[PDB]
Formats: sequence, C-alpha cells, structure tokens
Amino acid sequence: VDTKEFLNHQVANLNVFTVKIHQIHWYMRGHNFFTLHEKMDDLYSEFGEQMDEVAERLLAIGGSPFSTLKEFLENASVEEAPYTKPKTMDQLMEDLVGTLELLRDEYKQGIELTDKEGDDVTNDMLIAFKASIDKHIWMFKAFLGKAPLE
Amino acid sequence: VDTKEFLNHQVANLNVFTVKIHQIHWYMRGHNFFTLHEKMDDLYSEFGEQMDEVAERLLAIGGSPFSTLKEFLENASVEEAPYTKPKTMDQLMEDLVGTLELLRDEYKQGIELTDKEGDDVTNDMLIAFKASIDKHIWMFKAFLGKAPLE
Amino acid sequence: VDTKEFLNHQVANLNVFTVKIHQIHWYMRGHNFFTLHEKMDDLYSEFGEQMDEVAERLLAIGGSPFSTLKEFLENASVEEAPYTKPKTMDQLMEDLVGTLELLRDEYKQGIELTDKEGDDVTNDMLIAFKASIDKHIWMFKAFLGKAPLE
Amino acid sequence: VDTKEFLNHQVANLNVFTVKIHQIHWYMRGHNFFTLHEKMDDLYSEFGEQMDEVAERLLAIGGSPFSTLKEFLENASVEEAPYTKPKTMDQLMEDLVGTLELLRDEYKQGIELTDKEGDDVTNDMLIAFKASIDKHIWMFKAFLGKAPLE
Amino acid sequence: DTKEFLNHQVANLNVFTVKIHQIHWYMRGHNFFTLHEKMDDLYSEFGEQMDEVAERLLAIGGSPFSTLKEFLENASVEEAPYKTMDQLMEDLVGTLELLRDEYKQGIELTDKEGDDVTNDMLIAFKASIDKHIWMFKAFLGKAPLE
Amino acid sequence: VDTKEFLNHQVANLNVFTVKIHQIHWYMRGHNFFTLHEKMDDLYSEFGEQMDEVAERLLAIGGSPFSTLKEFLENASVEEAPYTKPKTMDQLMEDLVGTLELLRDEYKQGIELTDKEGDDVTNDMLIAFKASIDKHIWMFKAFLGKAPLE
Amino acid sequence: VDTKEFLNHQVANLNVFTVKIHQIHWYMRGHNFFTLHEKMDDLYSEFGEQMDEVAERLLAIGGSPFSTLKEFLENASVEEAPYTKPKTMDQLMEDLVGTLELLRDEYKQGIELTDKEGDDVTNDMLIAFKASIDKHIWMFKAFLGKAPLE
Amino acid sequence: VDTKEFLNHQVANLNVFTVKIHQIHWYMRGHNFFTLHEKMDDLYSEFGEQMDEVAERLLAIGGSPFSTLKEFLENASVEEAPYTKPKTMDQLMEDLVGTLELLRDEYKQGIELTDKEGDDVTNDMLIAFKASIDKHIWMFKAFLGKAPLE
Amino acid sequence: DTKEFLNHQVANLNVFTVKIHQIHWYMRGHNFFTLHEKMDDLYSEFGEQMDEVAERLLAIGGSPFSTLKEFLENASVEEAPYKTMDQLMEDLVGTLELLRDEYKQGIELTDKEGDDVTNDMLIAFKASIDKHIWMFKAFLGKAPLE
Amino acid sequence: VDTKEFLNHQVANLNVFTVKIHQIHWYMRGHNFFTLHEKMDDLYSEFGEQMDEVAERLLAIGGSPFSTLKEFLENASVEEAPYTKPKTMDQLMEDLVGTLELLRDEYKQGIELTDKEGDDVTNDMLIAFKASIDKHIWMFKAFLGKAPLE
Amino acid sequence: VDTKEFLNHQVANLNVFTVKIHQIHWYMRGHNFFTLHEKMDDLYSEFGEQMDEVAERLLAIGGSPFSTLKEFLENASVEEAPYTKPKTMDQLMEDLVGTLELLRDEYKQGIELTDKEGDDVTNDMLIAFKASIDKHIWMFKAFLGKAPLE
Amino acid sequence: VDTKEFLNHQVANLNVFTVKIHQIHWYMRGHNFFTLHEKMDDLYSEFGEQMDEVAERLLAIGGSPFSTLKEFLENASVEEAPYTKPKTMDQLMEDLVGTLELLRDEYKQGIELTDKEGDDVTNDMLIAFKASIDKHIWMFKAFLGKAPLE
Ligand SMILES: [Zn+2]
Ligand SMILES: [Zn+2]
Ligand SMILES: [Zn+2]
Ligand SMILES: [Zn+2]
Ligand SMILES: [Zn+2]
Ligand SMILES: [Zn+2]
Ligand SMILES: [Zn+2]
Ligand SMILES: [Zn+2]
Ligand SMILES: [Zn+2]
Ligand SMILES: [Zn+2]
Ligand SMILES: [Zn+2]
Ligand SMILES: [Zn+2]
Ligand SMILES: [Zn+2]
Ligand SMILES: [Zn+2]
Ligand SMILES: [Zn+2]
Ligand SMILES: [Zn+2]
Ligand SMILES: [Zn+2]
Ligand SMILES: [Zn+2]
Ligand SMILES: [Zn+2]
Ligand SMILES: [Zn+2]
Ligand SMILES: [Zn+2]
Ligand SMILES: [Zn+2]
Ligand SMILES: [Zn+2]
Ligand SMILES: [Zn+2]
Ligand SMILES: [Zn+2]
Ligand SMILES: [Zn+2]
Ligand SMILES: [Zn+2]
Ligand SMILES: [Zn+2]
Ligand SMILES: [Zn+2]
Ligand SMILES: [Zn+2]
Ligand SMILES: [Zn+2]
Ligand SMILES: [Zn+2]
Ligand SMILES: [Zn+2]
Ligand SMILES: [Zn+2]
Ligand SMILES: [Zn+2]
Ligand SMILES: [Zn+2]
Ligand SMILES: [Zn+2]
Ligand SMILES: [Zn+2]
Ligand SMILES: [Zn+2]
Ligand SMILES: [Zn+2]
Ligand SMILES: [Zn+2]
Ligand SMILES: [Zn+2]
Repeated sequence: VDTKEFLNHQVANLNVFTVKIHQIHWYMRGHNFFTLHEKMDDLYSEFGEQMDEVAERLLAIGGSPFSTLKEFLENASVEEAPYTKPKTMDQLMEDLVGTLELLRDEYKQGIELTDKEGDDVTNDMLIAFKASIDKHIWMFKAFLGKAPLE
Repeated sequence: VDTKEFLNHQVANLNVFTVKIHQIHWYMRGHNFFTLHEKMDDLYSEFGEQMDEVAERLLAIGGSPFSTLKEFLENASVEEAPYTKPKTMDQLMEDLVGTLELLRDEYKQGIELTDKEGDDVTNDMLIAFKASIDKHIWMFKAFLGKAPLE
Repeated sequence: VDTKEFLNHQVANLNVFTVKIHQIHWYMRGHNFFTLHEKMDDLYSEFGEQMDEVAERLLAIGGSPFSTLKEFLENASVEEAPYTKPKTMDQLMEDLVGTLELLRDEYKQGIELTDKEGDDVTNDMLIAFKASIDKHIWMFKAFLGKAPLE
Repeated sequence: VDTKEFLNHQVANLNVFTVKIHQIHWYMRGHNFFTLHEKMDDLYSEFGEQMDEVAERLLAIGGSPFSTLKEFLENASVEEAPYTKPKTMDQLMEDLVGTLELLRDEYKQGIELTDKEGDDVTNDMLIAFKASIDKHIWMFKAFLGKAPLE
Repeated sequence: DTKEFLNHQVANLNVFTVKIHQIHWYMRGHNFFTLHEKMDDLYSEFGEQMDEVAERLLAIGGSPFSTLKEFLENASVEEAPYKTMDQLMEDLVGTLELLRDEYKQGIELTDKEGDDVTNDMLIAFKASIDKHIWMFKAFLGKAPLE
Repeated sequence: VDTKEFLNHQVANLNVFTVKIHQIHWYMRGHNFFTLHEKMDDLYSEFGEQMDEVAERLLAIGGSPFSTLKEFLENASVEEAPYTKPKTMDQLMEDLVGTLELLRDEYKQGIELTDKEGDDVTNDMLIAFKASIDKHIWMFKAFLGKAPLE
Repeated sequence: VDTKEFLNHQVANLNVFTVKIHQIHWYMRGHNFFTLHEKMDDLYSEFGEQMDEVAERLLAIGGSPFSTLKEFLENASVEEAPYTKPKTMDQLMEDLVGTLELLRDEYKQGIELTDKEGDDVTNDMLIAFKASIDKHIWMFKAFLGKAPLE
Repeated sequence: VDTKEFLNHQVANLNVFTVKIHQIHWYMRGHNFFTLHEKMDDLYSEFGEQMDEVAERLLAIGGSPFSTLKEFLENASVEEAPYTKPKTMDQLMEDLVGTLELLRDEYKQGIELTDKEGDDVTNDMLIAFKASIDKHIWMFKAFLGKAPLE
Repeated sequence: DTKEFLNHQVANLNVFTVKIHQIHWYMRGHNFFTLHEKMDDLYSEFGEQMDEVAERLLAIGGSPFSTLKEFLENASVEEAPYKTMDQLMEDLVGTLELLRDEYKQGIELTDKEGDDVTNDMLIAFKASIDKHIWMFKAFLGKAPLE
Repeated sequence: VDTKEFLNHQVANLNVFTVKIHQIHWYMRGHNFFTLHEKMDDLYSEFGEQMDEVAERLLAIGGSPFSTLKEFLENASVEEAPYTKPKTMDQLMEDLVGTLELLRDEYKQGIELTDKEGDDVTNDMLIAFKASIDKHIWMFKAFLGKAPLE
Repeated sequence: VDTKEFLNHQVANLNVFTVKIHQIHWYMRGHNFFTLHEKMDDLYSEFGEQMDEVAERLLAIGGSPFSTLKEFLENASVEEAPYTKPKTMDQLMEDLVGTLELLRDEYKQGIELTDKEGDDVTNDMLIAFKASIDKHIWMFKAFLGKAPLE
Repeated sequence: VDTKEFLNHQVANLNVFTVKIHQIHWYMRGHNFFTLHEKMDDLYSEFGEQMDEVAERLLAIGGSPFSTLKEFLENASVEEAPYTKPKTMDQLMEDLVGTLELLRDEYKQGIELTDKEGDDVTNDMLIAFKASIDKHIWMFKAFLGKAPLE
C-alpha cells in the first residue's frame, strides 16, 4: 500500500459515501427532517469536493484514479445497503457517524503513509480533510447525545 | 414500464453519467484541456441536480429511489468502461455525446409515458431536462465539427 | 366552470392559505420552533407570489380578480378556524398538509380544465405550481413520520 | 382600549390595507401605470412587514393576534370595497391616501396610549411606522397636486 | 413545419428588437424616463427570446436567418421609418399581439409534430407576451383583449 | 445610581452573557443541536454588538467602561457556573431565557432611569435592545413549549 | 480667465446647481412626482461628484478652491431664487434645463480655454462632464416634449 | 421658535456644515491626510443624508424648507470662514468638533421643543441624529487627545 | 457632417451585431465554447456602442435610422447569408478594421467641427476596436497590422 | 501536560486577550485613533475566531473547554490590568505586541508538543494561527518604529 | 522618438516603479504604517494595470514590448536603489513622489508626441494616466505637508 | 542556505517568473489565444501573491527581501530570454512548464530545509504553494499531451 493506491482507495470510498449521503437525504423522516435534509446537501457538496481533490492529487503525482461505479464498489471499504425497512433519524445518523469514523481512521493511516513516502502535499491535504471529519463527528455525535470519542 | 420505474431508471443512468463526466474531467489531454476540463465541471453539477430532482420527484409520487451503487449498476442502461487505453479528446467527447443522445431518446420515451399516464408535473420536468440535453448535444457536436443530428 | 372562474377561485384560496400560514407562523410552539417558524416565512412568500401570479394571469386573459377579504371568504374552499386552544406542532403541520393536498387536488382540476379549453399558458402555470406543492407535501409528511400519499 | 387590543386592531387594519394595495396594484390603468404598479409592490412589502412586526410584538407581550380573514373583517376600521365600476388613478390614490391618513391618526392614538401604559418598546415601534406613513402621505399628496395636510 | 416556424420568428424578433430601439430613441413626453428604461428591459428580454429561438432551431437541425436581408424577406412584423407616447405604445402592443397569435400557431404546430421542447419554449414566451399585453394596454387605458 | 453607573453595569452583564452563550454553544447536545448551535452564534454576535455599543455610548457621555474579566465578575448581576455535570438543551435554554429575562427587567429600569435624567440617546438605545430581547424571550419560550410571560 | 479660475467658477456653479436640484426635489408636485423625485436624487449625486472632482483637479494644478457658501454666491453665474410662488413640474424642469444649458455653454468655453493653455487633463475631464450634460439636456427636453436644441 | 422653524434652521446649518466638511476634505495636510481625507467623505455623505431627511420631515409636517444658498447663510448659526493661512490637522479638527458640539446642543433644544409640541416622529428623528453626533464627538476628541466633554 | 457620420455608424453597427450573431450561431470546431461565449461579449459591447452612438446623435439634434430598411441602405458594412472558425474570424477582423478606419474619419471630422464630446466618444470606441483587432489577429496567427 | 490541557489553556488566554483588545479599542487616543480603532475590531474578530476554533477542536478530541470568566482568570498566563491612569497608543500597542509575542511563544510550544503526540490536525491549526500572529507582530512593531525581533 | 519607443520606455519605467512600490510596501516603518502599507497595495495594482495597458496598446499599434527584467533595467529612466539603511516614512514618500513627478513629466512628453503623430487613442490613454498621477502627487505632497507643485 | 536566504532566493525567482508570464501573455499567438491569454492573468495574480507572501514571511522572521530588479537578476535561478524569434504556443507552454518544475523542486528543497531548521510556519507556507504548482504542472502537461511526470 503506497500513496497512489491509498488515494485511489479513498476515491472509491468517497463515491460510496456521497451516494449514502443522498440515501439519508432522500429517505429521512421525523421532527428533524428540515434541518438534517439541508445538512445532508452540505455534506454531499463538501465530500463530493474532497473526492475531486483527492482524485486530482492522485493525477498530479502520476496516478490513475478509478472512474467507474464498478471500480468504486470493488475497491471501497465503505459499506452500503439498500433502503428497505424504515429507519429512525438516530439510526441513519449512526450509519453516517460510523462511516465518518471509518474515513477518519483511514485518513490517519494515509497521513502516516504519506509521512513515510515524504509526500508533504498529500500529507497536508489529508490533515485538512481530517479536521473537517473530526468536527462533523463531534457535531453529529452531539446530535445523538454522545461524546465524540464515545 | 410506469412513471415510478422510469424515474428510478434515470436515477441510475444519471449516477453513471456523472461518474463518466468525472472520468472525462480527469483523463482528458490535448490543446483543449482547459476549456473542456471546466466545461465538465458545469455538466457534473447540472446533471447532479437533475438526478436529485428526479429522485425527489419520485419520492413525491410515492416511489423509492435507488440509493446504492449496486442498485445503479444493475438498472442503468448507460454503459461505463474503466480507463485503460489512452483516448483522445475527440473520443471522450464522442462517448459523452453518445450518452447524451441516449438520455435524450430515453427521456423522449418518458415524456410520452407520462403524458399517457396523466402525470403532468413529471412530464413537464422531463421536457425541461430534455431542452438542456438538446442544447448540450448541439454544442458538443459543433465542438466535434458535426451537426446536432449527425 | 371555465378558466377565469377557476383562477379567481384560487385567488381566494391562496389569500386564505397565506393567512393560515401566518397563524401557524405566529402561534407555533415546541422544539422545532426555530426551523418551522422560518419555514413558514418561506411558504408565505412563495404562495403570496403564486397568488399575485394567478391574479395577474386572470387579468391577462380578460378576467377580474377578487380584491377584498369579503370576496376571499365568500369564495374560498380553503377553510380557516380562529386560534383558541393551544395546538401542538404536529396539529399545525397536519392542517398545513391538508390545505396543500386541497390545493394540489384543485390544481389537478384546473390543469385538466385548462388543457381542454386550450389555455396552454395557464395550464403550464398551474403545473409548475403543482410541482412545488407536491414537493412540500412530501417534505412535510416526512416531518410527520408519514409517507407522501399516506 | 389597552395596548394588546390596539395592536390586534392594527393587525386587522394592515391585512385589509395590504389587500387594498393589491387591488390598486391589479386594477390601475393610465399613463402612470408602470411607476405606480411597481410602487404598490413596495407598499405591499413594507406594510406586510409592519403587520408581521405588530403581530409578533403583540405575541411578545402576551397577546394573541387575529389570524383569520373572519377576525380581520370583524375588527378592522379600515374599509374595503369590491371593484365593480371603473376608477381613475387619482381616485385610487385618493383611496390610498385616505387609508394612510386613517392609519396615521390611529397610530397617534396608540402612541399616546402606549406612553400612558408605559410600554416603551411598542411606543417606539409605532413612532417609526408613523414616520414612514407621514412620508408616504407627503409623497402621494404631492402626486395628487396637494400639500401634505390639505 | 417547426423549422420553418422558428426561422420565421428569428426574422420577426430581429425586426421587433429594432422597433423597440426605435421607441426607445424617439419617445417624448411625461413618461419618457419610465418608458425609456422599460424599452431597455424589453430589448434584453426579446433579444434573449431571439437567441433562444435561433439556438433551438440549431438544436433540431435547422439553419437560422442571420442577415438583415433575410429578416426583411421573411418577417411578418412590420416596420416604418420615423410620434406621441400613445402612438408608439399602440405600435408596440400591436406587434406583441401579432407575436402572441403567431406563437399560438407554433404551439399547436409543435404539439402535432411531437416537439415537446419547442412547444414548451413557445408557451413560456407567450406567458410573458400576455403579461406585457395586459400592462401596456392598461397604460393606454384599455382592457387586455380590447 | 445614574446613567454612567447603569451602562457600566450592563457592560459587565453582557461580557458574562456572551461567555455563557459560548458555554451553551459548546456543550449543547440533543436532536436540536444543529439549529441551536447556529442560533447561539447569532446571539453571541448580537449581544457582543450590544456590549460594544453600550461601552461606546458610556464613553460618549464621559464615562469609563470596565475592561477586564476581574471587573466584570465583581460587578455583574448575571451569574455563571462552571460546567461540571451534563445538562440538557432545555436546561441550557432555561438558563438562557432566565438571563434574558434578567436583562429585560434591568433594561426596563435603565429605560425609565434614562428618560428620567433626560438622556434621550441612551434611552432610545436601550429601548431598541429591549425590543430584541423581548422577541428572543418569546421565541425561546415557544421553543420550550411555554408562553412568553408564563 | 485662466484654467484655475474657470475650475473655481464651476465649483461655485455646481454648488448652486445641487442646491437647486434639492429645491426641485423637495417642492415638485404633480402626476410625475415619483419618477422625477428619484431622478433628482441621481442628478444631485452625479453633480456632487463633478464638483468634488473639479475642486480636486484645481488642487492638483496648484489652485485653491472656494470652500464657503459666501464665496459660492459671489462667484457663481448660476442663479437661484427662493421658492414662494408655487411652480409647476414643467417650470421646475424648464429651470433645470436652463441651468444645464448654461453649464454646457460655460464648459464649452472651458474646453477651448484648456486646449489653448495646453492642460490636457483638465480638457479631457471637462469633455467627459459635458458628454453627461448633453445627455441630460436631451432627456429632460424629451420629458418636456421638446427637442434637445430647442 | 416652533418645530417647523427649528427644522428649517437645521436645514441651513447642515448645508453650511457639509461645505465646511468639503473645505477640510480639500485643504488638509499632514501625516493623517489619507485617513482623515476619506473620513471627511463619510461625514459629508452622512450629514448630507441628515439634511435631506430633515428637509423632508419638514415637508411632511406642512413646512417649506429653505432651498437657496442665500437662505442658508442668512439663517444658519453654523459659522464658516474662507481658507486663507495654512492650518494644522489639529486646528481643522477642532473647527469640526466645535461645529459638532453646536449641532448637538441645538439638537438637544429641538428634542425638548418637539417633546413640547407632541411631535413624536421629529423627536425620534433628532435623537437618532444626536446619537451619531455624540459618537463622532467622542472619536474626534479622542483623535485630539481629549475626552468627549472636555 | 457629424450627424451624417453618426447615423452612418448606427447602420454599420446594426449590421455588425447581426453578423456577430451569425458567427455566434454557426461556428464549429475545437474553439466553439470559447468563441461562442466571446461573441456574446462582443454583441453586448457593440450593441452598447450602437446605443451610445444613436443617443449622441439625438443629443446633437439628429434623427437615428431605426429600421432594417434604413440600415441596409446606408451601411458600408457587408453581410452575406450562410464555415470554418478561421473564415468567420477573418470576416470579423475585416469588419473591425473597416469600423476602425471609418471611426478615424469621424474623429478628424469631429475635431474640425469642434464637437469634442463626439470626438472623445469615437476615440474610446477605437481604443477597444484596436485591442480586439490585435487579439483576433493573434488568434489567426497574424500580427495586428498584418 | 498534553494537547487537551494546552488547548484549554489557550481558550483562557484568548478570552483574556479579546477583552484586552476591547480595552485598547475603547480607551485609545491620539492621531492614529481612526486607523487603530478599526484595526482593533479586526483583531477582536480574528482572535475571537481562534478562540472558538480552539474550543471546538478541544471538543472534537474529547476535551471540555473552560466556559466561565472565573475559569479564564484562574488559568490564563495572559495578564490584564484595569484602566486607572491614562496611557498612549504606543503603550497600548506595546502591551498588545507583548501579548502577541506571548501567544507566539506559547503556540510554538503547542506546535512541537502536538506534532510530538501525533495530533496532526491540532498541529496544523496552531501553525496557521502562528502564521497570522507572526504577521501581526511584524506589522505592529513596524508601527512602533521597531524591527520584528528587535 | 516615435510612439512605439515612448510606450516601450514606459513599460520599463512602470516595472521599475511597481517594484519600488513593493520596496516601500515591505520596508516602511512608523506611525502611518497601516494606512500607507495598504495604500501601496492600491498603487501596485493601479500601475501594474497601467503597465499591462501600455504594453497591450504597444502591441495594438504593431510594437513589441520589453518582456524581461534585463530589458527593463536597460531602458528605464526610473531609478532604483537597494534598501540598506533604515529610511523614514517621509523619505520613502519623497522617493515615491519623485518617481511620480518623473512619470508625469515623461507622460507630458508622450502626450505632445502622440498628438503630433495623430495617435489619438494613445494620446487619450496617456492623458487618463496623467490625471491619476496628478491626483496622487497632490495627495502625497499634502501628506508631506507641502503643496502639489512645491 | 538557511531559511532567510532561501525565501529571498524565491522572492527573486517569482519576480522573474511573473514577468515571464506577462511575456507569454503578450506574445502568444494561435487558436488557443483567448483561453491561455486569460489563463496567464490568473497565473500572474496567483504567483504575484505568492511573491508578496514570501517576502512578508521573510520580513516576519527578521529578513530583508530583495527589492530591485538588479537584486532579482543577480539572485534568480529562474531564467528569462527576450522575445526575438517567433515561438509557438506549445513552446511557450513548455517554457512555462519548465519554470513550474524548477519552482517545485526548489520548493521541495526549502520544505526539507525548513523542517530541519524547525520553522513550522514557513514549512507549511511552502507546502501550500507546492500543492498549487503540482496542480498547474498536471494541467499544463495535459495541455501538452503528456503525463505530469513525463
Ligand atoms: Zn475537478
Ligand atoms: Zn502541514
Ligand atoms: Zn490544437
Ligand atoms: Zn480541476
Ligand atoms: Zn468536479
Ligand atoms: Zn435534494
Ligand atoms: Zn431537497
Ligand atoms: Zn420572526
Ligand atoms: Zn404583482
Ligand atoms: Zn400622461
Ligand atoms: Zn406585477
Ligand atoms: Zn414573522
Ligand atoms: Zn402627463
Ligand atoms: Zn447565444
Ligand atoms: Zn448559446
Ligand atoms: Zn408544458
Ligand atoms: Zn414549462
Ligand atoms: Zn461551530
Ligand atoms: Zn467598537
Ligand atoms: Zn423621549
Ligand atoms: Zn427610536
Ligand atoms: Zn398626468
Ligand atoms: Zn425622498
Ligand atoms: Zn437627496
Ligand atoms: Zn473628494
Ligand atoms: Zn478625494
Ligand atoms: Zn430626498
Ligand atoms: Zn423614541
Ligand atoms: Zn484544434
Ligand atoms: Zn439607450
Ligand atoms: Zn438612454
Ligand atoms: Zn480626448
Ligand atoms: Zn476621454
Ligand atoms: Zn467603534
Ligand atoms: Zn462556534
Ligand atoms: Zn506532519
Ligand atoms: Zn496546512
Ligand atoms: Zn500585508
Ligand atoms: Zn493583459
Ligand atoms: Zn485550432
Ligand atoms: Zn489582456
Ligand atoms: Zn503585501
């Protein structure tokens, strides 16, 4: 696992994540619909923005990003499930928080990986993305009544 | 085929299309890079909004939109191919124009389907989208040196 | 019933609706106050704009719009009730959804009526209004925990 | 009358006034149409905003605003008349000026009423509204060729 | 057919926008400042309708007229070299009524051929024309259909 | 007491209040987190603006505002408590509403006091602040399910 | 007459003109009030900027601009009259057009004066101002029913 | 001296004041030129704005504002002197501060005068203007090293 | 005289803006997106020059041409019904060079008559035309005066 | 010590700093008043933003920020003094530069400390803050006539 | 010397000037730092824009602009000196005014030269640039306590 | 080389680079003129901003930036050549890409240099600049038909 492979892995993860954001965006119900419906729009834009930046950083270091839905499913560690039985707002947010923690930890791995290879630019890019993920984790856990690391 | 499934089919198509737009966005090379790189950014946003609007119109009439990459692959008539053999700007644009022509013709069907079923809102929505698709087809063919219906 | 009578009927309906929106805007209580208070401001503007458009389309086809509260009360199928006992947030939203469903179904009548009479502009105007009403119905039902047509 | 009843009386007055502004907005004819048509939109917005502010100030002091067309008609001292016989621009403006003068004098009463009851906030709110009304009175009388207090 | 109708309107709208400039330039009277600015608004709107019509024609395989020569030969809209404000506005309302009625023909013409996009485009344009007809007739003291 | 002494007292009150707003802003949890997190930022800015205006009005009449945390603690009638055991959104909001009610009542004193000594500028300033405070009291009590007075 | 004095003369003229613009702004009556009231606001601003620019161009070439009302009255060729006998909109506009024609002709002289003296900057500045004056003369004459050079 | 005469007196004062602001704007020299040159532009706009509002309030209560430079000089208590010998930045600012204190005290008189006549609107207008004058007095005295009331 | 020159340009610019639309509509090739948008910019700029010229003519006592009829009869700018990108751009550069040289005549013509405002107006327009001439010639691979 | 303990220490420092900024903002006098009065508003906003970001970063890693003036005084290494005897702009600025140098040196500690414990997000955040602090130190020392270090 | 040679000469002058503006921008110290630091940014943009315009006007008339630092040094009449000893704010401003006076006088030559050659566009371009230079000369001399031509 | 000398070396490099960007901006010809002409303006602004940031960071750590064309030529490793023989768009872009690669590699050296000297702020600044340079390298090589590291 080198920097190129790690970045391509995150390209796949983020494409699975943004579609999951749309899933929550579409199917949510409950008293918090209006607040959290718009909030998902914000997350979709932000993480869609991360995905393009990760892909273009991969391009800038000589890599070739995955560019099909097939490649995303086959390579993503982020998990998706179709929407079958109705779910509560808390359950949807727990799926979202779980995926955010996944991305956080994988970004932690990439940060160390890039420190190893001497890739300072990619290192700095991932740190900034992780800062936002940590903030979202605190906020969405606070929504669930929990502490960030609980 | 009824209105609900047609809309869901396009939800799948548009998700494959936007990823194809990113593919062209990322891998394009040649003298026209800067113009078409930015042009792909515009198309990605516009068709991302068509996808969200179609999904939410489907929700509004009692449907349940596909919300996973797995469901998109199984249901999309738009075809994708990983990027292995380096393609020219003309070939990437010819692939793009092909998918636009595909979506136009499929929307052409949906418009008749919805006029028959008496769904006036979904009918008008599809016409507005087709108007934009027809304009893009003309413009990208002109870029390729071709006439719109060639 | 002809096109002029239908549009004038909706002029009365929409004036009753916007005042009902103000009632909910003013008297609402509960944990969702801040979100739904602001949301009611948005609805007030949108349907006040529909009302002005309907009246001016009526003017444009030779009609004479109702222009007094007296005429609005006498002609509106939308029903209003003074605010005496404290209602819950859910009860206000159920009244709002009910009135939206009323306007949706009556607009459906106008759409068929205007298609028959060959009034293409008014037909398209009513379809656009219905598109928005259907979206609001989906969103507010989701807030109540219910499906759009349930 | 106490402060709560006075404010509620004005809630009814302003709802009748804004509908009257729309009446002039819709039915006006003559060479001054384009200027005064747009001018009525400005007045509609401003006095619609006055109405919301009055109602919410009433809410802030423990009151319960009228929230139906029925209650507005029953309580308003402002008079409305259906539009049956054609009227001139000057006659419409003279109807508008009369209502502005009505609101001014009633606001002056409320200003003295609120000074007596020691409601300093409501006192200041009504003074600011009167400032704008006095300016409109000067301008529309000047339009009519008259002095402000003529 | 649709191509012939759209190209016909390209000629009409080019004659119309020049007529709008004519009113814009020559008007006099107490309503000068309001209607002078109003004509700029109409010039932009109908100049934009013209561009949309021409490019819709392009999008369906047509070739729009693109010279003053071609506009004069094909336009049903009438122009006259160079009035009171009322005379200019009645010339304007007449052309708006002309364009409205001709658009009605195109709407039914396109409904037949199954061109829903061009159909929808013409309806939206007619909506604006009907609104202008009401407002300018009201300026003249008249009812919309009078 | 006099006007100078009153304004300096509120400078201390408002500095304690804004830090309390940050406390609620930071520690809040529950389903209403996203709405009320943003709302606290708005309150922080508005009451931060009141504090600067009060201090600069005190300067304008020859006074000397307190300008240290030491002086604020010594002079503020608003009470603060460190955050040891967790509390709900409702308890935080009831603490917030309590402090707003305090400021409302103390401003009522200043409004009569300043009109009394003939300080018309400071009188008008305090009325405008109370107008906003009364509105916040109404809105946040409505959030709590209560009437303004309750 | 040299460049410095000509500029100072116009400093006096423009200060008298803007006050005359306010006079028309304040006292105008008739059906055209709203349009011309706002139009006077535009003229006041534009000619206030001409005055400041002329004064600062005078400063830049070593001059000393008049800076008191006393100096303006003694040096201005533009004439003012207090408002006693009620004037019509036409008469106020005819007074305005007269002063514009005055300024045009005096600037006409300054342009030749500065071309002779070789002051290219001041020459170009006066031409730009005259361009605006000529346009206003045409527009206000058209308002009066007249041709520009009538 | 009644409200009408007082307002007309201030119309004259402010026209003398704004020309004085231009005098300072034009002739100032020293290290503080760039900061204070722009600051005078701000004061010119603000007090020019006060003048129009005062004049139009006079119009709204039946008065007739002075509208010539002649009337301003003859009625103004604000004093002007042509610019002869060079002056320091401190001296120019002391002339400005002196005039501000003059306007403040005269506005104090008008506030009491309007309280007497029961003119609540004009009373409120003058208080707001005085608030700004008091702030400028503090700031410009601070520039001179002095306290506001020193 | 000045009136005759300005009215002549009213006809020229109306033919020019329609030619700009012609290029805007019919262009094809790899530069489509850039030059399609560029033509919209030129249409606005020269449409604005046309309005300024007509209203300056009005301001000095003239009467601007206001019909397609009058434009064709008086315009020295040439139009042809409907190319490669190079052919369209060379047609555009030619008209820009035409307008430049004719404006030079008006500048000296107005200097004589002592019309400094119209003189200054034409100079500012020529400044923009010269810049466009450089840029479009560079696009064609050529030097500005080549 | 560790990262949590460091961030909470700076929360206390920054709360003392912003009140000190207000102190300088309020009491400053001299020829540079207008420039530095505005500059202090900018500093108040920026360092107010640093405080919120530090507190929310502390929350994101599981910490609990101090949230009372009591806790701020007890923990801040930044020193405050009430304003008894007058001081110059230079002495106020030297107090400001001193506190900035303090924050610079303490942030240097945190930057090495957080890189050490592997907190990459907090490390990057503190570097960005120090970048701005170093710039402020350079600029304000240049104002004082001194070199940055010195 | 012809038009092409003059414009190219100014291309070299302006590139030396903008770097000199940066020198003052970077090294300045003293109480006026914040105002004049920002002012230098404004000058840098304006004269960088003049430089681009001059070069592109040279291109437009068939010329070939200098495009290297080597060519700029070889051709510039504007003089530069490395920064060794600390200069005062006044000394930097005296160097700036000196260079402005140089550009003013040389532009005067170009204005006469281009009037003779019949290059009306370049003539007008240079006049506009001189208008700005003359204003800067007035303002910066006033900062130094001197008259514009002294 | 230490940090101060490295930053000063880049001050010289960037001034040579921006002038080179202008050279390409001015002399370019071919079908890609309009896109790349505007693109050079963007690059001119960005790297002009990099230059100011580098110089001011050098100032913040006690350094003295080069501030003359003489000093830039003497210290720059970036090479410039006058434009005598015509060049193609590709050759101009290849000159641009070469300089970008130069700056990247030299910035990488500075990044390691600053990590060694413990200058965390300057380290982060150079990393961010390198991120942008790497992106430009990918895009302009793609324009040339090549891979980023080819
Ligand atoms: Zn991208
Ligand atoms: Zn870093
Ligand atoms: Zn090519
Ligand atoms: Zn990109
Ligand atoms: Zn993208
Ligand atoms: Zn959505
Ligand atoms: Zn949505
Ligand atoms: Zn509200
Ligand atoms: Zn309306
Ligand atoms: Zn009339
Ligand atoms: Zn309307
Ligand atoms: Zn409200
Ligand atoms: Zn009239
Ligand atoms: Zn177009
Ligand atoms: Zn287009
Ligand atoms: Zn339709
Ligand atoms: Zn439609
Ligand atoms: Zn936050
Ligand atoms: Zn402040
Ligand atoms: Zn009072
Ligand atoms: Zn007030
Ligand atoms: Zn009339
Ligand atoms: Zn006004
Ligand atoms: Zn005014
Ligand atoms: Zn000025
Ligand atoms: Zn100035
Ligand atoms: Zn006014
Ligand atoms: Zn008051
Ligand atoms: Zn090509
Ligand atoms: Zn015009
Ligand atoms: Zn015009
Ligand atoms: Zn000139
Ligand atoms: Zn000019
Ligand atoms: Zn302040
Ligand atoms: Zn926050
Ligand atoms: Zn690191
Ligand atoms: Zn960083
Ligand atoms: Zn700076
Ligand atoms: Zn350029
Ligand atoms: Zn090519
Ligand atoms: Zn350029
Ligand atoms: Zn800088």
